[PDB]
Amino acid sequence: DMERRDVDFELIKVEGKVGGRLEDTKLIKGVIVDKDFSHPQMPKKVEDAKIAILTCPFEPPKPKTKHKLDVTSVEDYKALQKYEKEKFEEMIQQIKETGANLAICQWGFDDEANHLLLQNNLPAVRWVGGPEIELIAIATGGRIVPRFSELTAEKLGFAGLVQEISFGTTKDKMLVIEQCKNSRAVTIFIRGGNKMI
Amino acid sequence: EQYAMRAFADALEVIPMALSENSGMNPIQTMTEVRARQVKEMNPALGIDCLHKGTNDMKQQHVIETLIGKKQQISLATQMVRMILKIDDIRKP
Amino acid sequence: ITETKGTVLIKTAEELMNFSKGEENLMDAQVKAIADTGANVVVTGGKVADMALHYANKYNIMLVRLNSKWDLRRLCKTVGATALPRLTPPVLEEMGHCDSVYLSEVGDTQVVVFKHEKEDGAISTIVLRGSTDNLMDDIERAVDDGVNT
Amino acid sequence: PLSVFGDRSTGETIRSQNVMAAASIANIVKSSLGPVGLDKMLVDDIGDVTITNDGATILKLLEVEHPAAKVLCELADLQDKEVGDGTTSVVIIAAELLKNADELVKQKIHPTSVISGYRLA
Amino acid sequence: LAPVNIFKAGADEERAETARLTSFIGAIAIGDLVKSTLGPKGMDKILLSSGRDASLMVTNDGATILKNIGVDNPAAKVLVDMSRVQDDEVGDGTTSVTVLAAELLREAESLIAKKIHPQTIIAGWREATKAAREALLSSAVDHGSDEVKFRQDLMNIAGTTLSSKLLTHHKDHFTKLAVEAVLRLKGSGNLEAIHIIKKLGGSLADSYLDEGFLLDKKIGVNQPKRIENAKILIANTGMDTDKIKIFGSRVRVDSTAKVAEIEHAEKEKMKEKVERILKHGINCFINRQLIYNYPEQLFGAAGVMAIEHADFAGVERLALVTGGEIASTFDHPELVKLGSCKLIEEVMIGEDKLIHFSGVALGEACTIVLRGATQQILDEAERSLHDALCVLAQTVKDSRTVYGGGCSEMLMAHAVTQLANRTPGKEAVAMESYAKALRMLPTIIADNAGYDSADLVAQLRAAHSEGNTTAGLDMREGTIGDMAILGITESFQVKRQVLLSAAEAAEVILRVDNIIKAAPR
Amino acid sequence: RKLLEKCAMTALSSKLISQQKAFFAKMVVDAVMMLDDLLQLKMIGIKKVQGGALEDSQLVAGVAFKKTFSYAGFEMQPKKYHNPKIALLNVELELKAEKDNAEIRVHTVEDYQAIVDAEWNILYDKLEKIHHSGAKVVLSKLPIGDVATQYFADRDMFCAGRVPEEDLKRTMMACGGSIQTSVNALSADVLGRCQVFEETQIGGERYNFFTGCPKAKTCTFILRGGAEQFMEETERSLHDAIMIVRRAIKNDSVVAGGGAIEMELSKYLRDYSRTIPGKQQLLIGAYAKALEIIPRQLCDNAGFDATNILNKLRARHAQGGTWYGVDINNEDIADNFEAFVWEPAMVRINALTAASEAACLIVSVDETIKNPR
Amino acid sequence: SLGPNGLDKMMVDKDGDVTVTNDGATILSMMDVDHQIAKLMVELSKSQDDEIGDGTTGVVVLAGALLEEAEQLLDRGIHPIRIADGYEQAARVAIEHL
Amino acid sequence: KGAYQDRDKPAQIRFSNISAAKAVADAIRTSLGPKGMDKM
Ligand SMILES: Nc1ncnc2c1ncn2[C@@H]1O[C@H](COP(=O)(O)OP(=O)(O)O)[C@@H](O)[C@H]1O
Ligand SMILES: Nc1ncnc2c1ncn2[C@@H]1O[C@H](COP(=O)(O)OP(=O)(O)O)[C@@H](O)[C@H]1O
Ligand SMILES: Nc1ncnc2c1ncn2[C@@H]1O[C@H](COP(=O)(O)OP(=O)(O)O)[C@@H](O)[C@H]1O
Ligand SMILES: [Mg+2]
Ligand SMILES: [Mg+2]
Ligand SMILES: [Mg+2]
Repeated sequence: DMERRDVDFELIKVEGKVGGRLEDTKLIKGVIVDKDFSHPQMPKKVEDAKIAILTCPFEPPKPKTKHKLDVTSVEDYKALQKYEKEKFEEMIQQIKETGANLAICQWGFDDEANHLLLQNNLPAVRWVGGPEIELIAIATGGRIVPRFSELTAEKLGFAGLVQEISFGTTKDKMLVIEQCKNSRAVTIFIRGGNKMI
Repeated sequence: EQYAMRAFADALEVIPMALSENSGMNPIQTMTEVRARQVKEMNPALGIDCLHKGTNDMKQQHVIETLIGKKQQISLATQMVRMILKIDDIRKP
Repeated sequence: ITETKGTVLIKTAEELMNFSKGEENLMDAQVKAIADTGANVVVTGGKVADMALHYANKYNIMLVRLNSKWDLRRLCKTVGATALPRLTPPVLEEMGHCDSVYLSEVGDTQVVVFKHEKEDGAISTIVLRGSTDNLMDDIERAVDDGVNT
Repeated sequence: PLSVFGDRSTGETIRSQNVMAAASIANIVKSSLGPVGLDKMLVDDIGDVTITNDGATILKLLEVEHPAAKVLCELADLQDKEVGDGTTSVVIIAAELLKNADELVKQKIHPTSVISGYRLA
Repeated sequence: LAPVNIFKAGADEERAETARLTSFIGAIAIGDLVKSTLGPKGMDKILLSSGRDASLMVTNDGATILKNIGVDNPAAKVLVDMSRVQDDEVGDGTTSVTVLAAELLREAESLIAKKIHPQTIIAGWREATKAAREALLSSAVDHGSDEVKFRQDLMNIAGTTLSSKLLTHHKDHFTKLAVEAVLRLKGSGNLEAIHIIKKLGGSLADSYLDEGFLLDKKIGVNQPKRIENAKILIANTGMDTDKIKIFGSRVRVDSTAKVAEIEHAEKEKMKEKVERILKHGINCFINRQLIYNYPEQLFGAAGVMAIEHADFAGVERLALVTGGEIASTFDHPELVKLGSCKLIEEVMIGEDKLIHFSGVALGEACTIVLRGATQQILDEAERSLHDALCVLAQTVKDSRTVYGGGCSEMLMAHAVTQLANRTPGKEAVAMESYAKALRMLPTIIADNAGYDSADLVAQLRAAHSEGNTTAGLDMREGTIGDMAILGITESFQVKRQVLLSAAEAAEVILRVDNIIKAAPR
Repeated sequence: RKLLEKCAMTALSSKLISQQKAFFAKMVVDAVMMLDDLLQLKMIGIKKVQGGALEDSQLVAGVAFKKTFSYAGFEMQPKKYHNPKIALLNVELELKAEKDNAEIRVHTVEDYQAIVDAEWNILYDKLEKIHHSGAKVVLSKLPIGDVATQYFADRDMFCAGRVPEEDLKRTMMACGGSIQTSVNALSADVLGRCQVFEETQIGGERYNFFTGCPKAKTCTFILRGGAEQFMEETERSLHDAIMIVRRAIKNDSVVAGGGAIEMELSKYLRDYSRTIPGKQQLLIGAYAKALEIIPRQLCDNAGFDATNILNKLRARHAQGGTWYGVDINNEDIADNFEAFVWEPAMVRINALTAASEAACLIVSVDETIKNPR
Repeated sequence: SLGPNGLDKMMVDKDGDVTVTNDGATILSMMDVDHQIAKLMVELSKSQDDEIGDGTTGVVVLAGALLEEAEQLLDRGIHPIRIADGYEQAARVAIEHL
Repeated sequence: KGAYQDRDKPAQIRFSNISAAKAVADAIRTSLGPKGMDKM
């Protein structure tokens, strides 16, 4: 940032993990996270995908006010049961119609939504409510939408290589994104054999 | 006021002495040699050879530091010394 | 509001969209009707609101808040006005005519002085100046003894 | 630093303490000096009334743990043994002289000059 | 010490002599506590406790003992953390690296006692480690194309790994079992697919490896037991009270007939969902949640096996064994797919009944049934099997083996000695100390075995200096033999990581001064 | 201005910032001169940022406050504007319910979805009404949600919530706006205006600047130096200098500092004591002799001969030679009126009256009665 | 802990954590002192690390050396105000010359 | 290139002795000279 003669330490993510060697420290021009995929059968590595940053969860809409739904007949219950799956299919098609290949939410998912995402071939990352969303939006350059109806083709981030990495015999998996454009945030991966190192 | 300036000049040379002590050589002898070499020639880039490389010139040894950092350090040390020299009372339980 | 515990019931979106609009419109209308009588300063005796304060500052209306259950009655007896338990515009016979209402400070203490240019009036206030609380208390006791005498 | 195993003062605190002790000793027997003064009373633990006002006996039967008080008591005892009259006036004069010299000491004046002036006077 | 108090009450600080002395004493104690279990003929220890639930475990691994002891020395804590990191990395060499670190620290103690600057020792140790890591890469055997030799190398590595624990009596079968279980992963590094089921009954001779899959769950009531040529379909839905709607739906009626109609509609919806589940043409339903009474009888009335209580691990294992996917919704039967199984029955192992799954198609996952007489023996066998599987996966992913037994340490010591014999200065003492610490490991091994250690070490060093750069130490008799004839083979990445961790720990502990301890809470 | 600077340098002579008394004088002069007419001491903001020396302290001509808690859409908006428009609001910009005492009794899913869409419609209408005012900087006391932060970042606009009341009042007094509660009346006369707005890193903390306001009546001080005690002493010295300048402006009457006024008063009281006989002469003489404790204590703090200096001052006052005080650097006596040493005359009168009242109250005490507990 | 030949330090937390570093400010922040002057030095080192970041113990070493040098002048018979003024003048001269 | 020291207790002992001697000399410095006072 030469036009203002200042930097920002919040953009540089400094993360470390035990195991490995000290000479394995390298620079990554992307955003790394400590989460995995929502489904184990989802494809791990991808070559051409688009980032779809989302904030609303994969649940039906619910207002924060005090609302009461009254069902006094079988017709109302049947209409509600039909509208549930109707809205589910509508939002699933809206996620696919935007052209993106990898959506990013914030909160948890469900069962039917995860099954539909696996059937439609679209990986996703869960639990990223921290600065990871901001880092991805800054690096990839994609915009953030609050709902699903505003997910357009212009508000998508370009991804180069999104593939998780495996360590030793532990059950810890970390997803790292690389091959991005002119990003303004990099990550520093520190590896060692001791905790104080 | 010449006694305070001499004390400040004598206390400012505590870094080369500490470096020579941590290295493993004579502190006062190396400091006097560096001072003589600096007052005899015209190059303010003669430090203490801590890595034992031979030449004492810091221009070719790739020893680069900071200027604003050293200035702020000196100013903060002087301010703290002035503040400590002003306090002369204590009332602790 | 109502004394009995009661909530609002809304169903359609028109009510949810127009409730706050109608509330703000009624508040603005009440503020305009209160200031239409010619009042320059409103002295309340309870909790104030943000929208009411903003509407009063928009029409240049001074707001004075105080709670003591005695100072309000003293000010009403001094300025010759009556208290209203509702937010209704007062009548000409229920107005408090003063002389100069400003906000100054003496001895690093903000105080509101209600000085009147009339020689008579109702009650007065003696201001004491000193450097010790005991001396001020003694002066107050001497003033009380003189008043009793 | 300086392990003395005890208590110590500074410079002016000891002088102020000595001045206060001398003033208290003087005020103890300051109501039986002139001919219009009354007598005192000294009672012990077993109950023995001692009505006297000579000054020397009161100072001897006082038991004070102060150095200046003991010095004044022994001076009054020496005065009573050598003469017998004027045992309290000398102590009062000494206390007044100490109080007057304390003000000069507090005014950044060396005690040697004050002592020389007192001796000359 | 200065007479003016600076620190708070209850805080000690060691300078240079006392701090280094305490650190060296703690390091020597840590190295000597585990030194008894290093050689192949080592014994076991007892790790009893009193604050928990009277847990009693008997193991031979050093990292487990160091983690269960709970030390308090700062250097001992760093050593325990390093051992834990090494165990989480590859999990094969913790006692060796901690003994090497203890020997290096003991040598550094005598070096400092000889008036030597720590910087020179650090530089010499770094140069020795660099020379060792440079000479170790040149002595590596590459394999991958020849599967016949690769299988023999894997078998030898598994045998050498299993002969260092309690499985020396049944190494002739456990090695083959681990080899057969490793090849079933098809190169996948997922170690969670191998399920270990320990039972109390038979001995180690009754242990085997199932070619299919086993499950310790129960089936529903009024359901067929054995089903031939079935189709397993893994699902993920909530049959127990299907109320996934997060809406505020509440029944606000005014008659019991409306409530009865709502209940009948809910029952009809549940029946329709059950029928849509069976619309795929399956006969073996598997869910991840609980099954009530209505879906149980609905599945039993049609002759469909229902399995309850299945977590994520079991679902993943079943999907890897069969081939089906975790389906839901149930709307498109074409994009769901099924599994393949032609033999399903229930077996009785000891006193419990388990479901047996045979006739699989793929078979990416497998289960191993372990039998033992004592819980400690079963835990030791499970730990040894896990370590063997981990080292086998590591040596498979590495695709290169290195002759073990002590040849690599001797080669590294010879390289360090040759490097030190060419440079002067005070750096020759650090390299000599490193070579002595490296050569002390075969000495400790021979001392724990029960033979002459000094003579064997001298003979091995003379052979390595004269040309025999491939010999080792015979443990069956106590002589000198070639490592390529017997069948002792270790790894390369494991030894490299061990050496790097030892060097890092030595360099970190070497520059330690002023141990400032705060006030304990 | 010269008299104000001299008074500030005299008041800041026996303080901790005595080495930099000529630098803070102009600062406090410019701060008091731009304090409207009623002299509002609460309008001057005193900020303390860790780091920097005494020479790094600057005085801005606007307002400045610490960066509040941000969200996820804070690094996506530009932090520099040329001529923006500040809009001080006071409503919450987040997704929440309307009223706490409300209840929605929906029937079917149609009205449910209608209300769900109408909530976001109202939110977007409010966000557009705030954006339609032509503003660029949004400041409000209530915390701002993430939805409004993400909406404002897409249009290259700056926003900041959780603004304190004092900071908002200072910003309003500096710019010239007003506190707007509702967003249904956002005109052009209720919006702020500045010349520059940046956000740099000073001492590892993010701070905002709003300098460039010709109609401003307040300022903000950035005090640097030590950590806690040094900053507190600097703030106390700044407050004392501000009070001294305010008194010099309100009274415009200062006299010569030092021990000249006390010596003149003692001489006058000693000369007046030679007229009234009786026991009144001794009391006036003691009162005059007690007034000479200021020069003695002033000369005894540096280890000087106080007796000779007091005698010389008494001789100079009796032989005349009116504003002759003491000297520390010259180790003698000089004219304090020509040495630029001026002090407010009302301070001495107030101190004398307070001392007289305290002495009278202490003498009036006869019997002291104490009660347990 | 000054220079390339200096060693590292080891600190013990309140619970039982082990921390080994040589930054200087972190060592002083977890020292747990109770002599005010030590807390002042710790705060000064923390402020220096927050401002610049490099050289956290050099400033306190220079301050200690200056105080040790001024102790001799104070024991000789010089007023502390004159010593502080001379030190400030020398610091200003050094800053202007650097 | 050598002369390494691994002992610190004698240095601290000498420093403490020097400090104690300096404190004693400063305490006895009052009773010195013709213009000195007496102690109790
Ligand atoms: N059958 C064997 N023949 C020769 N050497 C062996 C044999 N088994 C183990 N060793 C040696 O014992 C050492 C320790 O092996 P092991 O116990 O598996 O590791 P750790 O001691 O870290 O638990 C190894 O370095 C290896 O060289
Ligand atoms: N530069 C100066 N020249 C002469 N006298 C001074 C100077 N600075 C301070 N003084 C004197 O020192 C006295 C103490 O002033 P100050 O420390 O500012 O407040 P306070 O009176 O509360 O201690 C004042 O009465 C003033 O006359
Ligand atoms: N290679 C070098 N050559 C010359 N001087 C050095 C070198 N490395 C460090 N120093 C000196 O050692 C001092 C201490 O530096 P260091 O220990 O790295 O950080 P800190 O200043 O925080 O202690 C510095 O003031 C620097 O001048
Ligand atoms: Mg007589
Ligand atoms: Mg092993
Ligand atoms: Mg540094």
